[PDB]
Amino acid sequence: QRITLKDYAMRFGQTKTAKDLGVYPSSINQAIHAGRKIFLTINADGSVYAEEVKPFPS
Amino acid sequence: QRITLKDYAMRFGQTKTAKDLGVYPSSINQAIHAGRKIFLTINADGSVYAEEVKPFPS
Repeated sequence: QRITLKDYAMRFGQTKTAKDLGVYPSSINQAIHAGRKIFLTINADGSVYAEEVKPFPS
Repeated sequence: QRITLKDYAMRFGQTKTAKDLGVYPSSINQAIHAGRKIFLTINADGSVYAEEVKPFPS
């Protein structure tokens, strides 16, 4: 099902995570450290859909 | 049995790996990137024994 950003990066590595999410490695690293609740869905076509769940208001 | 340095760091994290090996995180990171063949034995008392296998001469 959905995979946490942290678990994904551990499994697939920082480079692949960054490229799959369209961001720089620093963005991945910072979001993991921040403890943001980010969940990744691996799509059949190899694309990866990342979303964040956070309290409102920010 | 023995665990690779890379797998250990993935499992236990960079901080714990560094402190268990008595080095700075940068030393762990550099050795993983270098692809050095480093193997860790988890001892019963919680100490961790790391050794490197490398061609001779260096």
